[PDB]
Amino acid sequence: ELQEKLIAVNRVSKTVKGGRIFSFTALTVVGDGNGRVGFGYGKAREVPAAIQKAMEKARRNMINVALNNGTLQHPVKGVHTGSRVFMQPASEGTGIIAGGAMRAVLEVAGVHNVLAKAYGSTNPINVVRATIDGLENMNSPAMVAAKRGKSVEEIL
RNA sequence: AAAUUGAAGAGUUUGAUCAUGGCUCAGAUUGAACGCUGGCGGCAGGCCUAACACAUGCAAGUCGAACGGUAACAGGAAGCAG
Ligand SMILES: [Mg+2]
Repeated sequence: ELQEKLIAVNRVSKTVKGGRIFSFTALTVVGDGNGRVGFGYGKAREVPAAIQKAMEKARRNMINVALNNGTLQHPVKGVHTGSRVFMQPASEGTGIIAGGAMRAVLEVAGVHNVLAKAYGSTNPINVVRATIDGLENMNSPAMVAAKRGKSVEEIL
């Protein structure tokens, strides 16, 4: 029912004639726990405002994910520029074995049993982007059946 | 019947950013040592260095059913003296 959680809040600076201008960026992630997950990156002069902006962004532009019984559909890799991510379905009771950002994104998405690792850069925004991309691309057996022109029973 | 149920990151370069890239940390372990402290038990372990030098005691004897035998001991026998 739209569970949301803020991964990282980071202070960034701009320089002007006067001096430095600080502002805050908030990376949040929302999801319905049934497949839908979406991340948002808001910027404002103060943290709460930034978070609100991020939340609105995340709530819009969500994406559907094919989940098989609260777990992944197959082992999937994902990249986004520096962040290359691996995530593998695991037996019921394994829990989310996943990094920071990754854990958040998976949890809001609704995966209950995963084995993840973040290779490459572990920059939260890029890592979240990578995970969402991987989750999105991951197809289900009904999808493969549709593509190949067979029944799901012939493929298994 | 069961005996692979298995994979987490963080700090640190920049006014800020992403990347590269090192350093550091979170875990487990030990024939450990040192500091402070210290009640009991169970089960293990205990010269990693000088294969350096070694006082002293012990760590390989046994068989008389292989053999001459009796140093003893322990006993009887024969000779005896009270
Ligand atoms: Mg030695």
